[PDB]
Amino acid sequence: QVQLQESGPGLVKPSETLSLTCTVSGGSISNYYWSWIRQSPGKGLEWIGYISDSESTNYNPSLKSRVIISVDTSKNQLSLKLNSVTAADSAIYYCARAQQGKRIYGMVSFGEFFYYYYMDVWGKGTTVTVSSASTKGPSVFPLAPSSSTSGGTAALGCLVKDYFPEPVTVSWNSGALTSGVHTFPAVLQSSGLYSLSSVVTVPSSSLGTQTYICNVNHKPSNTKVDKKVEP
Amino acid sequence: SYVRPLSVALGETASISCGRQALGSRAVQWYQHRPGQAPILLIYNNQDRPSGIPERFSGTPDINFGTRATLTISGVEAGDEADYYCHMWDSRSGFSWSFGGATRLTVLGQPKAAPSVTLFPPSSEELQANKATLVCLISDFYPGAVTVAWKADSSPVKAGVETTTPSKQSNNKYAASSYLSLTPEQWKSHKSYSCQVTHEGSTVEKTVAPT
Amino acid sequence: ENLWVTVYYGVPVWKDAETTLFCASDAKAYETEKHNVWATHACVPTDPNPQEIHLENVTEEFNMWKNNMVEQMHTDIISLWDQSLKPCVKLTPLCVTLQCTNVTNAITDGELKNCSFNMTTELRDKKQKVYSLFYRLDVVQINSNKEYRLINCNTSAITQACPKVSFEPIPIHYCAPAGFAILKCKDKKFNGTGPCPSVSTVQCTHGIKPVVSTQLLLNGSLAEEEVMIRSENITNNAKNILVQFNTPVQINCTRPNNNTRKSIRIGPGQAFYATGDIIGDIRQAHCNVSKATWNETLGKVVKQLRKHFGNNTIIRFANSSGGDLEVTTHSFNCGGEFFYCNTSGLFNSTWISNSNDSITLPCRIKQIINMWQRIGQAMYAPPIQGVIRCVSNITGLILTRDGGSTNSTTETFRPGGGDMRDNWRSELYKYKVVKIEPLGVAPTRCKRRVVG
Ligand SMILES: *[C@@H]1O[C@H](CO)[C@@H](O[C@@H]2O[C@H](CO)[C@@H](O[C@@H]3O[C@H](CO[C@H]4O[C@H](CO[C@H]5O[C@H](CO)[C@@H](O)[C@H](O)[C@@H]5O[C@H]5O[C@H](CO)[C@@H](O)[C@H](O)[C@@H]5O)[C@@H](O)[C@H](O)[C@@H]4O)[C@@H](O)[C@H](O[C@H]4O[C@H](CO)[C@@H](O)[C@H](O)[C@@H]4O[C@H]4O[C@H](CO)[C@@H](O)[C@H](O)[C@@H]4O[C@H]4O[C@H](CO)[C@@H](O)[C@H](O)[C@@H]4O)[C@@H]3O)[C@H](O)[C@H]2NC(C)=O)[C@H](O)[C@H]1NC(C)=O
Ligand SMILES: *[C@@H]1O[C@H](CO)[C@@H](O[C@@H]2O[C@H](CO)[C@@H](O[C@@H]3O[C@H](CO[C@H]4O[C@H](CO)[C@@H](O)[C@H](O)[C@@H]4O)[C@@H](O)[C@H](O[C@H]4O[C@H](CO)[C@@H](O)[C@H](O)[C@@H]4O[C@H]4O[C@H](CO)[C@@H](O)[C@H](O)[C@@H]4O[C@H]4O[C@H](CO)[C@@H](O)[C@H](O)[C@@H]4O)[C@@H]3O)[C@H](O)[C@H]2NC(C)=O)[C@H](O)[C@H]1NC(C)=O
Ligand SMILES: *[C@@H]1O[C@H](CO)[C@@H](O[C@@H]2O[C@H](CO)[C@@H](O[C@@H]3O[C@H](CO[C@H]4O[C@H](CO)[C@@H](O)[C@H](O[C@H]5O[C@H](CO)[C@@H](O)[C@H](O)[C@@H]5O)[C@@H]4O)[C@@H](O)[C@H](O[C@H]4O[C@H](CO)[C@@H](O)[C@H](O)[C@@H]4O)[C@@H]3O)[C@H](O)[C@H]2NC(C)=O)[C@H](O)[C@H]1NC(C)=O
Ligand SMILES: *[C@@H]1O[C@H](CO)[C@@H](O[C@@H]2O[C@H](CO)[C@@H](O[C@@H]3O[C@H](CO[C@H]4O[C@H](CO)[C@@H](O)[C@H](O)[C@@H]4O)[C@@H](O)[C@H](O[C@H]4O[C@H](CO)[C@@H](O)[C@H](O)[C@@H]4O)[C@@H]3O)[C@H](O)[C@H]2NC(C)=O)[C@H](O)[C@H]1NC(C)=O
Ligand SMILES: *[C@@H]1O[C@H](CO)[C@@H](O[C@@H]2O[C@H](CO)[C@@H](O[C@@H]3O[C@H](CO)[C@@H](O)[C@H](O[C@H]4O[C@H](CO)[C@@H](O)[C@H](O)[C@@H]4O)[C@@H]3O)[C@H](O)[C@H]2NC(C)=O)[C@H](O)[C@H]1NC(C)=O
Ligand SMILES: *[C@@H]1O[C@H](CO)[C@@H](O[C@@H]2O[C@H](CO)[C@@H](O)[C@H](O)[C@H]2NC(C)=O)[C@H](O)[C@H]1NC(C)=O
Ligand SMILES: *[C@@H]1O[C@H](CO)[C@@H](O[C@@H]2O[C@H](CO)[C@@H](O)[C@H](O)[C@H]2NC(C)=O)[C@H](O)[C@H]1NC(C)=O
Ligand SMILES: *[C@@H]1O[C@H](CO)[C@@H](O[C@@H]2O[C@H](CO)[C@@H](O)[C@H](O)[C@H]2NC(C)=O)[C@H](O)[C@H]1NC(C)=O
Ligand SMILES: *[C@@H]1O[C@H](CO)[C@@H](O[C@@H]2O[C@H](CO)[C@@H](O)[C@H](O)[C@H]2NC(C)=O)[C@H](O)[C@H]1NC(C)=O
Ligand SMILES: *[C@@H]1O[C@H](CO)[C@@H](O[C@@H]2O[C@H](CO)[C@@H](O)[C@H](O)[C@H]2NC(C)=O)[C@H](O)[C@H]1NC(C)=O
Ligand SMILES: *[C@@H]1O[C@H](CO)[C@@H](O[C@@H]2O[C@H](CO)[C@@H](O)[C@H](O)[C@H]2NC(C)=O)[C@H](O)[C@H]1NC(C)=O
Ligand SMILES: *[C@@H]1O[C@H](CO)[C@@H](O)[C@H](O)[C@H]1NC(C)=O
Ligand SMILES: *[C@@H]1O[C@H](CO)[C@@H](O)[C@H](O)[C@H]1NC(C)=O
Ligand SMILES: *[C@@H]1O[C@H](CO)[C@@H](O)[C@H](O)[C@H]1NC(C)=O
Repeated sequence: QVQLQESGPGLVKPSETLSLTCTVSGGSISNYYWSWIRQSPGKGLEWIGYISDSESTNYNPSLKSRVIISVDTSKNQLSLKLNSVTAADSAIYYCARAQQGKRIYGMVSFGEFFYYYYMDVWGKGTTVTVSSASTKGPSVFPLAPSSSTSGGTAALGCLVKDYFPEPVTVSWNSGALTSGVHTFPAVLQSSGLYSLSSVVTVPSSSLGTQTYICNVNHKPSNTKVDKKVEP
Repeated sequence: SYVRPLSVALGETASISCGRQALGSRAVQWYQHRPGQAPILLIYNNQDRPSGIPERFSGTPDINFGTRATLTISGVEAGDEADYYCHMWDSRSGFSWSFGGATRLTVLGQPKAAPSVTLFPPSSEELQANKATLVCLISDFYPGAVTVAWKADSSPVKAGVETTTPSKQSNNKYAASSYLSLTPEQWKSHKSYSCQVTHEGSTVEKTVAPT
Repeated sequence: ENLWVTVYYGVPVWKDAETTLFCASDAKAYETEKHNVWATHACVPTDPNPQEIHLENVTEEFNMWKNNMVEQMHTDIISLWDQSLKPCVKLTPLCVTLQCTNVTNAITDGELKNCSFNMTTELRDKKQKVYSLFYRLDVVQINSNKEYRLINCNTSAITQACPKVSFEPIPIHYCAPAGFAILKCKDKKFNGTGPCPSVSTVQCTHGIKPVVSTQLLLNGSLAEEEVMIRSENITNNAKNILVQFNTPVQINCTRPNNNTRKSIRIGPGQAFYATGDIIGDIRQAHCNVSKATWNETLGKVVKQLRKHFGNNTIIRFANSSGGDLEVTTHSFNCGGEFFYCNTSGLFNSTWISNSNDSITLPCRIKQIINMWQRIGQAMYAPPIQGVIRCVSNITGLILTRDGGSTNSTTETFRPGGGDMRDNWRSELYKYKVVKIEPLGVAPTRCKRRVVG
């Protein structure tokens, strides 16, 4: 019944302050704890810090010097700020609701209890790249149907030429068509820009004309591009 | 540092040992993580599973010390394949910031699926832009290991070829794509272009030609 | 009308006498584990059935404070302790400088210390670096890593208690030789000293367990009817106060740490028993006492206390405030480990105008000990493997007044343990030693056959 939404730039210059925001819709921030976890390619996920309901921070010793966590009272959102970032700090960033547990192995008065934490609810996760390279808006070229298998069946698609950085979101007819869609992961060319493709499998009897349009959005480029596809 | 591998026959139960075993009484969390997706914790306290998790996953209570925290998965299937992390909290050690070393679970005996290849010629609008790209798309293939060789005519291209490493989709099959960058004049010169995809011992070839 | 003296041999006449008594205890083979110091290789077996002979009409004066059986028993325990320590391994080479770090924890709490040190091996030329676990009380620092030494090394030498011998107290019957006898007061309401109207005679006392204890008395015998308050002089603060319960309270003492014993060889034949690393959690030793029963028992104590301090007066209880650590805490032995307990929770009360909730007491542990105020040869108690838990009857108490104050305003009672003999007096209060004088001459109208 709790939803977490990560929003941020997705691209930050090296040696600059990275900011992120995690909006909660399910419940008040001041009842449960919150924590930030990042997942860099080729490495395991890393717990960087958490914030309590009473607004008390605690950070991982390895990154303790550079990380500041905050929570807003007016808005159910928690902010993450990282200073002096490098290419290693670029990763998928998750915010999660952490619940506190008390584990008792002896009698409480002398001590003999330790607190443990666990994050039951996660957000979808936002990606962040760190590079000096500039933003590059995508170029959209349609992929005409080959006219492919003895019918039903035929295939069309859309090509997203080289862009930067990840990710690119692709919908079809503003989300009206969901069947047969398959958006492949992008390729990092030697140019330094990603390139992806998105295909739809439809019956040749559907043609025509069913007026298939694909919609492409690149958040860093601030550009939304719609392209019509036809034989 | 890096991941430890585990292999299980399909439909047979499996136990996942936990590195850095505890010194005293412990509360362990078992997280299921898929690359690119949000981690899902299976067991927050060693017995205990959150709502929605199937009963097949289980962990060891430390009723009597000396027991080893393991993760048991019954009826192992494709969806179970993943990375599993063991978050350890014992009484002797201090605050445990890091999760365990990842454990890459692979399911053996999965039925192989032939790749579905679809080659797309460059768009006319791309040709007006003075660039050309042949796009070879490969979907629904297991095991996720393919090799892509481009041909013009007989000849292989060997230049301007960029291929993605296979990635798993929701179908639990892999998906890969290959891009051949060409100049529009080179696209018009040759009779046809061919994308050859080799999966296990089989090989599938698709051909496209200029209009 | 003519009276002549006549000799009678075997007349019931006795006089107060101090003689050398001897031990007696029932024989348990104990073929598996053996040689507790008190039973020794041998202590004379008890008679299958003891004879307690009631003495009608007999009224004899007792004095538990001028009793010599106490002093004899005291010297016997001391001498027995030395006789059991002589053959064991003396840890003269263990006074090497120790480099110690704390045992691992999150630092929310940690007395016990991980100590590494060099040690002579069996071959004289070779050396070994070993590590042992030492409680904080056993070691003191001098200067770096840090550097430590055992607390005893500047006062005295040290010897390690043999692992086989057991510190469990077993009942010991003190017996008088032929021609002597033991008189036993059977008065329930018997004051410490005075004439006892009901007296019986025995050849040997009851089974007395030599429980070494401080503050509260353990595993003793309980007075029938009312609880008994016994002093040498009540109005003198300097003289301690003996308290005997009619109802026993229960006290459970546990050391939860699951210790391990590491035998490291330090010479030909010699073997030091180091403390290996703890297995499991780090928990400190403790003792619970049911708050309800201890409140009832404390209530019955103050009822008998006011019989000597006025029907109404302020009677409060405070913690010990005198002496070193070994006299301030309820010291005792359980399973071979020596416990020292903060008793402030039991003696924090004030009495006026006439759930389970078990009280919990923190207890620290020492492995180097000098009992009975012994200066000189100290003893290292070898570590005990596994978790420790013993249940003990707490039968008595030892108290002390604060003394100088405005009289009869308020009275304050603090626990003390000035001497170890008071523990022996607590079970020897009823017995007394006398010698039989069987020669009586009396006049009758009887004459021997005339020589003429
Ligand atoms: C002298 O006198 C002193 C004073 O009395 C006395 O001190 C006692 O010593 C005891 C040991 O000697 C010591 O006992 C242990 O007690 C632990 C605490 O027990 C209480 O709390 C727990 C938990 O309560 C939580 O959580 C429950 C569970 O959901 C919930 O229902 C409650 O509402 C409560 O939640 C609320 O409070 C939380 C704070 O704790 C808070 O976080 C929440 O938000 C919420 O507000 C209860 O379960 C008990 O009923 C008690 O009320 C106890 O946890 C512990 O045993 C565990 O550990 C042992 C060894 O490490 C294991 O052997 C044992 O099996 C237990 O481990 C099981 O449970 C843990 C955690 O639950 C789990 O991690 C393990 O996997 C394992 O699970 C298995 O069993 C559980 C249930 O047993 C099953 O559910 C699972 O399916 C598995 O099968 C010990 O029991 C005691 O704390 C201490 N008391 C005090 C007050 O000092 C001393 O002992 C006396 N000694 C003498 C002289 O004799
Ligand atoms: C006031 O009175 C009360 C009541 O009397 C006292 O409470 C007493 O508390 C004692 C603890 O201080 C306790 O003594 C011990 O009890 C342990 C628990 O017993 C349990 O098992 C028995 C069955 O045997 C059950 O009936 C019982 O209910 C319990 O469940 C025992 O484990 C202890 O045994 C050991 O220690 C003593 C002295 O250290 C040895 O003489 C004895 O042989 C045991 O030692 C051997 O075994 C242990 C096992 O790990 C080894 O670690 C150790 O090295 C020994 O092994 C060597 O020697 C053997 C034999 O030669 C050999 O085979 C082996 O190979 C090794 O070489 C111990 O018995 C009393 O039981 C308890 N009283 C009662 C009635 O229960 C209280 O303390 C009193 N208060 C005061 C202040 O004194
Ligand atoms: C401890 O100290 C006490 C007190 O000093 C001693 O008690 C005294 O003992 C002596 C000797 O035994 C008693 O003297 C004798 O008393 C008897 C009793 O008189 C009879 O008549 C009573 C009246 O009818 C009757 O009630 C009595 O009932 C009692 O006694 C019988 C046993 O005989 C018993 O079964 C009953 O249940 C009653 O309890 C009793 O029948 C008296 O008969 C004696 O006279 C005879 O005996 C003497 C020799 O002693 C003889 O010379 C006479 O000619 C006659 O034949 C005698 O007077 C004395 O009464 C007791 N009480 C005192 C002194 O107060 C006790 O003995 C000491 N014991 C020990 C172990 O030291
Ligand atoms: C008091 O202080 C002493 C030090 O004097 C401590 O004793 C040391 O305890 C540590 C435990 O933290 C020991 O370190 C461990 O040594 C093991 C020995 O390795 C063996 O196995 C390898 C093959 O793998 C052989 O080649 C080798 O010859 C040995 O036979 C290691 O295996 C351990 O590694 C594990 O822990 C590390 C931790 O980072 C992990 O990364 C590893 O993956 C692995 O799981 C570990 O390194 C040390 O040896 C002890 N020294 C001595 C002299 O005893 C006491 O523990 C301490 N006690 C207290 C209460 O504080
Ligand atoms: C304190 O810690 C010590 C450890 O130093 C601990 O002693 C150990 O106890 C365990 C009991 O859990 C012992 O393990 C047993 O060893 C015997 C020897 O062969 C085995 O037969 C036993 O097997 C049974 O139990 C298994 C449990 O899974 C069953 O699967 C199996 O079918 C058998 O029924 C068992 O493995 C261990 O040997 C000792 N170790 C030492 C050095 O003594 C002690 O119990 C702890 N005490 C406390 C109070 O915590
Ligand atoms: C072992 O623990 C003790 C605490 O019991 C530490 O003693 C403290 O040392 C610091 C120095 O960093 C002092 O500032 C504190 O005042 C000390 N506390 C006490 C109570 O004395 C000791 O440093 C620890 N040693 C190791 C090696 O960890
Ligand atoms: C033996 O060493 C102990 C220290 O372990 C000394 O005890 C100290 O004595 C002085 C008196 O000069 C006191 O001020 C200290 O408080 C004592 N320290 C402790 C920890 O008790 C003892 O004096 C030494 N004895 C000899 C004869 O050298
Ligand atoms: C125990 O009770 C006896 C009574 O039989 C006390 O003895 C008397 O004590 C008072 C003073 O306390 C003296 O005036 C009497 O002369 C004593 N009588 C005899 C026969 O000696 C004895 O003092 C009590 N002991 C304690 C410690 O109170
Ligand atoms: C000390 O331990 C004994 C037993 O280990 C305790 O006696 C138990 O008391 C409970 C009530 O709380 C009963 O349910 C059990 O049946 C009793 N056990 C036995 C063997 O009789 C005793 O209460 C403990 N006392 C303290 C002060 O901790
Ligand atoms: C025994 O327990 C009492 C109370 O639990 C301890 O008294 C405390 O002393 C410290 C200073 O050492 C104070 O800071 C606390 O405020 C005291 N507690 C109370 C409740 O007043 C006493 O120190 C303990 N004994 C030992 C030897 O540690
Ligand atoms: C500890 O004290 C209890 C008293 O609560 C003792 O149990 C009694 O033992 C005597 C014999 O010595 C019996 O006459 C009683 O009937 C017992 N009490 C109950 C309630 O059954 C126990 O024996 C003592 N344990 C010792 C001295 O080791
Ligand atoms: C052990 O002995 C060596 C001498 O070879 C010494 O250098 C070292 O400091 C000693 N270690 C300790 C802990 O005393
Ligand atoms: C009894 O104790 C008081 C101390 O209050 C002392 O003055 C008196 O002399 C003592 N009496 C005897 C007989 O010892
Ligand atoms: C006695 O209690 C006082 C508190 O009134 C405390 O300061 C002192 O440390 C205690 N002493 C002992 C030996 O418990």
